[PDB]
Amino acid sequence: ALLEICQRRHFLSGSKQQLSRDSLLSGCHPGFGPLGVELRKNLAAEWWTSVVVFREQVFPVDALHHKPGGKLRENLLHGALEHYVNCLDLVNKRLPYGLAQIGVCFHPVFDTKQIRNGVKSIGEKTEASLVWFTPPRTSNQWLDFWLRHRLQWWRKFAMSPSNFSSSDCQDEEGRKGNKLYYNFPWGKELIETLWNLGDHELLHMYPGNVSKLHGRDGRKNVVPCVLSVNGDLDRGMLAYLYDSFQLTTRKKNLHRKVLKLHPCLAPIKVALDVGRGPTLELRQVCQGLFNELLENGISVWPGYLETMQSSLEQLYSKYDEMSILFTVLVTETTLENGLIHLRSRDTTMKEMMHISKLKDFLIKYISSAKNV
Amino acid sequence: EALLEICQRRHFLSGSKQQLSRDSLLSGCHPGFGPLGVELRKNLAAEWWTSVVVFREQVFPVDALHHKPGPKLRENLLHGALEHYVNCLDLVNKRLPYGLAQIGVCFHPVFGVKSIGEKTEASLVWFTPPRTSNQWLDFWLRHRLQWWRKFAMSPSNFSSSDCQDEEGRKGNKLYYNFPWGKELIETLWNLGDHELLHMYPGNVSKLHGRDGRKNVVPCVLSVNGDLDRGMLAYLYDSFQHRKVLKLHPCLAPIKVALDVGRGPTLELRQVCQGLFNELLENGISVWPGYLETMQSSLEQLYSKYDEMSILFTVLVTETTLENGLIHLRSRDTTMKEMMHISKLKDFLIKYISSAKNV
Amino acid sequence: LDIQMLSRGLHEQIFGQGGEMPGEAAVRRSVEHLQKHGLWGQPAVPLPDVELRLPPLYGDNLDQHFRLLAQKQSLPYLEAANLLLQAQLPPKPPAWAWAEGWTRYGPEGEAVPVAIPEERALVFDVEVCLAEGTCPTLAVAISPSAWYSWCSQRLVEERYSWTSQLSPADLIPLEVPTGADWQEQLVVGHNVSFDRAHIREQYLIQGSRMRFLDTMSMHMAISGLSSFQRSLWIAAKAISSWDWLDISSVNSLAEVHRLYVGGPPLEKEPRELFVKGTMKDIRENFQDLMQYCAQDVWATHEVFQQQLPLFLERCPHPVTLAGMLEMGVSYLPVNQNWERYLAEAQGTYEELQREMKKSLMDLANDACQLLSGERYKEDPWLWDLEWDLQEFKQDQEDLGPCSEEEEFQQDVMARACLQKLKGTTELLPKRPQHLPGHPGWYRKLCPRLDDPAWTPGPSLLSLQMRVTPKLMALTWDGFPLHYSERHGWGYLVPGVCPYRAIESLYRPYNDVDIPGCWFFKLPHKDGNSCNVGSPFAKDFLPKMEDGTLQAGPGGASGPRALEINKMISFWRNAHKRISSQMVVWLPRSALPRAVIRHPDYDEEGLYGAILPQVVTAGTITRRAVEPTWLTASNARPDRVGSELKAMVQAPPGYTLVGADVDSQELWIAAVLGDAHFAGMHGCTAFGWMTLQGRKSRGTDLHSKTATTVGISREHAKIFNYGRIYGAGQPFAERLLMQFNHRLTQQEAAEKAQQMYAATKGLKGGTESEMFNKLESIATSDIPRTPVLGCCISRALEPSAVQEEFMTSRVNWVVQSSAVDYLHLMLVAMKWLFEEFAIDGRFCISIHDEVRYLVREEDRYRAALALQITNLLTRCMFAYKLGLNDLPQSVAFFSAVDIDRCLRKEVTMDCKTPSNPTGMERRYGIPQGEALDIYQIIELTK
DNA sequence: AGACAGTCTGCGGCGCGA
DNA sequence: CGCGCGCCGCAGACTGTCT
Repeated sequence: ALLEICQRRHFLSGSKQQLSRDSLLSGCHPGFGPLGVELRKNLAAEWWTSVVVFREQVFPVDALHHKPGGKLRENLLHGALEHYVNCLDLVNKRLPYGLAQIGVCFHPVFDTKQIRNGVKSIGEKTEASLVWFTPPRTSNQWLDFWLRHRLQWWRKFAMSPSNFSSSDCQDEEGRKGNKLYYNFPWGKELIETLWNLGDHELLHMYPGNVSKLHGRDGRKNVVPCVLSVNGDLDRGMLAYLYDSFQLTTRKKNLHRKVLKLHPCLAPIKVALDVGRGPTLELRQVCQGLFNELLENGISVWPGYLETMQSSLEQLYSKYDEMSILFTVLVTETTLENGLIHLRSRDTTMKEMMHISKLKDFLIKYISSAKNV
Repeated sequence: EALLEICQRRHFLSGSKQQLSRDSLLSGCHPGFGPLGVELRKNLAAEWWTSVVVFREQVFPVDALHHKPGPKLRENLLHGALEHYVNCLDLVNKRLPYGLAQIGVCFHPVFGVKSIGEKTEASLVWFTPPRTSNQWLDFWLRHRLQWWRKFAMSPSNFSSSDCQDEEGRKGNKLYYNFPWGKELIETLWNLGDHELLHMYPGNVSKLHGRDGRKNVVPCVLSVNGDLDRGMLAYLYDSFQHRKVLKLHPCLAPIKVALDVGRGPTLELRQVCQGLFNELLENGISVWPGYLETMQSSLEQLYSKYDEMSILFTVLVTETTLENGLIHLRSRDTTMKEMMHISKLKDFLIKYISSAKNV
Repeated sequence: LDIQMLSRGLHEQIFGQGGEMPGEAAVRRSVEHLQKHGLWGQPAVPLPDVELRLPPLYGDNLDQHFRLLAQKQSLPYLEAANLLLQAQLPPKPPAWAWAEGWTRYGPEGEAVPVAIPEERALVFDVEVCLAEGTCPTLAVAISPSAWYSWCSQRLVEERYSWTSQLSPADLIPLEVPTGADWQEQLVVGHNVSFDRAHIREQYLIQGSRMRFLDTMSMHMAISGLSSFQRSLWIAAKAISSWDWLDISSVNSLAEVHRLYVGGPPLEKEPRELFVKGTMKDIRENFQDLMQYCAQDVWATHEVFQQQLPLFLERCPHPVTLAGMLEMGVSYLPVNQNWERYLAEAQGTYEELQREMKKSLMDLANDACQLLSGERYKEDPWLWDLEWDLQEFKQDQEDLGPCSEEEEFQQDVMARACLQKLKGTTELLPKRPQHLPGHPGWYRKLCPRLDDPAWTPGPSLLSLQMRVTPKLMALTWDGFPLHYSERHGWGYLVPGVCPYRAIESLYRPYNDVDIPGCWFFKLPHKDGNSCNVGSPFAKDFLPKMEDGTLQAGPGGASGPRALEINKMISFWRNAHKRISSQMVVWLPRSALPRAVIRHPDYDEEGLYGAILPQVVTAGTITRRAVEPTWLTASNARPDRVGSELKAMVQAPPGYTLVGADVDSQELWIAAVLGDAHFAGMHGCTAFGWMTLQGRKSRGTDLHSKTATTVGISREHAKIFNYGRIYGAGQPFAERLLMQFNHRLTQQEAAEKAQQMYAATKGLKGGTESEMFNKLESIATSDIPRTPVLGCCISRALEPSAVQEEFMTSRVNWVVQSSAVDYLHLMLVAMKWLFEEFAIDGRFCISIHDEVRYLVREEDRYRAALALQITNLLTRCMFAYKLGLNDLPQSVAFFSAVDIDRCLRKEVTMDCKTPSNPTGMERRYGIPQGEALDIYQIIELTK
């Protein structure tokens, strides 16, 4: 409740008051705010690094939003299946490989009662899908490996990893699979599914010959089983945003009201500012630091264009609710000695630090947050 | 011509050789792009984001749905952008000069008599005071032309022209000179209160922004570039006896290629894995050309890596187990250099930075 | 043919023992001993008759057949040792060769390259560089004829693999070119298992017929130190007895040489380039390091010369020597799944600790507030911390888009002006101050910024620290835990403060209620419960499952912290040793044809062995000591990395056939007391508990006890296991601690009233006291152990200490007897595998357990052999002492485990990661009494 | 030349196993 | 209990600074 009004005050969840649990989960929300877009981009980049970039055999693939007769798409798996034969040549038939993609998928939403949506009210969800072609013999080993890896990735960047959970499941055909959930305050919601299709789709879409679908898992060539790992990121953003917030504890007496997002996926890292002093000769230093940090790759909230200053304490609350790691204040004393202030996310203690080597400090803070 | 065949063979364009054709590529009615094409698209989108969004502090990301919720797939990101103009006004403290950018897929009809073609486009909408609208139009046109010419091997092919449609007062359009002829790759339009207060009818007291007080009415500048046509233009620019395909270092999908020559022991795979991890930890994408069947050929390997537009070819031999020296072959100068292991990552990082700077 | 029971289930038939000495006709004493206090009535359940055709005995009588077997086993090795014992030793060479491979130095220091040292006896040593520690680095050897050195490719600089196949030094020649000893070689060394780990042919699956002797093993058997004896020996560089200092030494080579040889003291390198040095410094100081290693080798040769006759006279029976030779041959095979297991365990450990680390850093960060308003002073938890602070010690309209922005670099160089301020000032503080603004307590928890292994937040914050309990932990009503001298009470074995906060948290002077809120700032706290030794970490987990213990944030946070700590404690302790194990991967050519021809042979897969590096007699009871393999956790689901044993997997076409002695120590004590009392096997009451005892009835050893609380599973068994060994009165009061913790004088009276397994002044034991034989053995000074003879130690012998360290002396008997049992099992197994063609002679070294790597086609046959040994071994325990016969219950192993991996039970999955199907490991289906249908000859069935 | 950072280095405390 | 093998936290004493 309060988390929702915070999200919207600071343009994270989106726009207008129509958003709710059902609309947010179903994908009928009007759209994410700029901070929501940045969070989605960071989460997609983290998923890409953990899945595609760090794995030699996983490759990028593109699936058209619509298929020819067309009624759009409900999953990214079909594109990977169509690209299986083409991408087998790329991997020179090294059978245990994969195709990864991130894209928007469309699902019908049934409001029911009045205003029957039927095919209308299409809900859009950002799906990250990895289709992993594996030998039949080691299909379960790769299933367990991918389940563990995805659970680690979700538990990574998690303020309370215990909320993320996993469960086993069987399909109507008896095929094994796993489902990952996040424990929202109301209850557990599905965020990702691993399914072991077992090469049915390959023979379905390629019924002519099997000789062209043969891939080498060693000395022998077999028909691969398919492992579809499909996670959704919009619910992922919702899970991370809810986890970063506090509950909804005994003798707490603390009401900071801060979104403690992980540094790796935080929308904005450091917010620049100007202290009490003479105008000009400080805007130039802030502009130079801004340019340095953008050339680095760290997203920066300018902050020095606002002139209220909110008594220097309310803007700290604004940045805390905005999930900003550091608050850099450039005061008139910076020209005498090049020392700036750093409030930092959590541990609301002022840090005096030289403006030089802030490049190294921020880069190391961002890089070393991934590991522990 | 040979460009399409080369891009099909090297997995830049996905599909059959006869199915791809040329006209289907300009429109969205093509099967898609290969993994190399997808990575090139990702690099182009990321660099567009860096040059447009982060550098200009006012520009903010926006999220527009692929479909209109009531009365349809979107044909342009401008209309998607304008719904959140009022909300993003509060974020910028109602200061009128500011932008909203997004890269997304847009669908168009193509004359199954009628087909749906999807192309990814990068669109920025810049709300400005009306008096400075033309100056901002010129500024954005110059910056976009500079951005498109930055990576061009022949920047003369990227040109600009004035359209001056009957709806908007002023506008520009950027063209790339393909071998057959010029093709539009980016459009610049200036629009007044038209189709801004229409979406918010009634009093304009809620939609106007402050600029030197007086709460002047906004004027929108729509700049929309086609990234798929951008890759088509860049791939045609790269080509020119050898099938080299010199893509820009910042835009090339694969930077370096790792491979092995003489395979004395299995430790070559170990050192290759270590170098792979070291290169990937720093953000350098490397094609795992090693662990390939029995090293079919070397000169053919260089030709293949050229046709894939790999900046450097790294070959690890037996001598690499005595010193860190490996063979480094340059795509452009086709020169080979003995180079130590520990200097490869920093060398590649500095090469990419130098290419980006100029 | 006949039951042949004599009122107890006795071993059916007598093949080797013969028929004589039928009965001493003193059965009445045992009869009315067992009549007393019940226990005489027994079901006397029979067992199925077993008729087996044992292999022929060369000796023709037990205790001489085994002597002949041990002599035939150790003849060539003893001959080689005797050849090495003679003094024909030239002086050390002036300059070492500095060449690859093996180089020999004869007279005048001339160095000749030789492919292999053609010597039957050697004294060997290897020095290893800690960097890339798997490779052996350098090594030397000495023989009666010449000296030998080996360098391991130090002339050439290259990058080398981590597989370590060809890295170890070669020490065995081809069987076609052997001396006319002949095909038998013996290598002596101090900690010789370490050197064996670096031998090229020691990793082959087939037998190597080379044996090793450990100087530490011989020293420990002859003169070792146990527990305080060792520490006191370090303390002096025991009450009213310190003679043992003059005949005792620590296991280190320097002190051993000082005690035995008594020559000039050995000196170690202050540089320690092998341990704390790089490879280049070893290359530069090659001559000095090789000289030091050769000096150590000479010291070990001298110690071996002084030890061999003393060891032989203190251990006359050849069986002990043969078992010592056989124990230093453990193989412990593994495959590629070992590396995967190591990676998985490390990743799981990182996951679990990272979760707890984040959970603790969150509390630390949230607590880092309360400093602005000085709220920590009024806090009931964090008011003890210092909370120090230290200084740093130093509109305008749109105006158009503008153009010519190329001058932006101006402001860029303006930033460089502030870089200039690094030099023009800042010199007043050049050393980087570490978080001046944060509180000092939070300052301590963060890594230093200059640390290469630096992570954000207070990463140096785990459990069991002095601040973590203050962050959240709370017991009952009383919040504080001062820990200034004593923590917040609890544990097993006993022995300004805002009062407004004490009143608010409520829900000499004395205290009406012992528990509840803490009072006053005086840290004496009335001394309630254990005071100094309270960690507040683990023991309180079952006491925390109620309102007495509560965490701050939630009711499940504290339980989660305790559970995760329990999960990762074992790996935190053991990961350095487990991950550092040396593994040598055999190539395809090294594997036998059976492995490659066998199905399910995972091609493109790594197979190797991990020689345990086990000290044969590291403990004064001659018990094998190895920190990891001998002492490792059995597979458990909660604990991380507990599946270490399960990863010892036989290669394709091979299996592990082993067993476990059923109540080895208890049975040994029972039979010893039984022989001391009378000549029949069921005479002692304790013997009748051990022999033919069932938990269903009262015949069990633990069930018949008083059981004041009334539990047989835990209460009655720990009592029995503690009354044996230490027999401590604090251990008796621990029962009052467990339950009925009231009326302490009544507890003392009850404990005094318990005469069972206890003796009074009227000295020696009376009634059910097995301790009499142990005490008699402990004060003899002749070869002490009853089975085949072995003196305890010159340090712990009588006349060195009058009455001191008695418990160690009495436990040495039953412990040394178990070692003798193990040696007998090894000798019998070796004889059976040699006499009959049973390939797979290799064994795995465990205590109370022996596993053997055998081929599948002899998996059952070998098992039968084991059972035969399990007979012939126990018969030795019968042949010694007055027990001419053996009971049928203990005649055979309960079950012989045939498996593909090493685990306590074959019908058990580790489930540490809850996916036991990741590795291919099916069940074992152990055989018990079903193997007798076959015969030990190959051409059967 | 007179205060405060690093290392060891000695204490107390785990944990774990036949 | 009686031992075997490990680890990790905290108060004191050297240098090793530095201004």
